[PDB]
Amino acid sequence: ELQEKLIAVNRVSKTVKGGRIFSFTALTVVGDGNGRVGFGYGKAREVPAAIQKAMEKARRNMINVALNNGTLQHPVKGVHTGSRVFMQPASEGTGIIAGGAMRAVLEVAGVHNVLAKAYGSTNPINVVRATIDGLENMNSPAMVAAKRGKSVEEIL
RNA sequence: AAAUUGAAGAGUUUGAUCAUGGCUCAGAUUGAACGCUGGCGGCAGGCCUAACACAUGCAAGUCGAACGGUAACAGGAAGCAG
Ligand SMILES: [Mg+2]
Repeated sequence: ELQEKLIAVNRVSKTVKGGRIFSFTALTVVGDGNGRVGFGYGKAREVPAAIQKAMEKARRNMINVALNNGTLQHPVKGVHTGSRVFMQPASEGTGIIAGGAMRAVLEVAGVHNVLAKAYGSTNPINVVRATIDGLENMNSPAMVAAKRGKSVEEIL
């Protein structure tokens, strides 16, 4: 029912004639726990405002994910520029074995049993982007059946 | 019947950013040592260095059913003296 959680809040600076201008960026992630997950990156002069902006962004532009019984559909890799991510379905009771950002994104998405690792850069925004991309691309057996022109029973 | 149920990151370069890239940390372990402290038990372990030098005691004897035998001991026998 739209569970949301803020991964990282980071202070960034701009320089002007006067001096430095600080502002805050908030990376949040929302999801319905049934497949839908979406991340948002808001910027404002103060943290709460930034978070609100991020939340609105995340709530819009969500994406559907094919989940098989609260777990992944197959082992999937994902990249986004520096962040290359691996995530593998695991037996019921394994829990989310996943990094920071990754854990958040998976949890809001609704995966209950995963084995993840973040290779490459572990920059939260890029890592979240990578995970969402991987989750999105991951197809289900009904999808493969549709593509190949067979029944799901012939493929298994 | 069961005996692979298995994979987490963080700090640190920049006014800020992403990347590269090192350093550091979170875990487990030990024939450990040192500091402070210290009640009991169970089960293990205990010269990693000088294969350096070694006082002293012990760590390989046994068989008389292989053999001459009796140093003893322990006993009887024969000779005896009270
Ligand atoms: Mg030695």
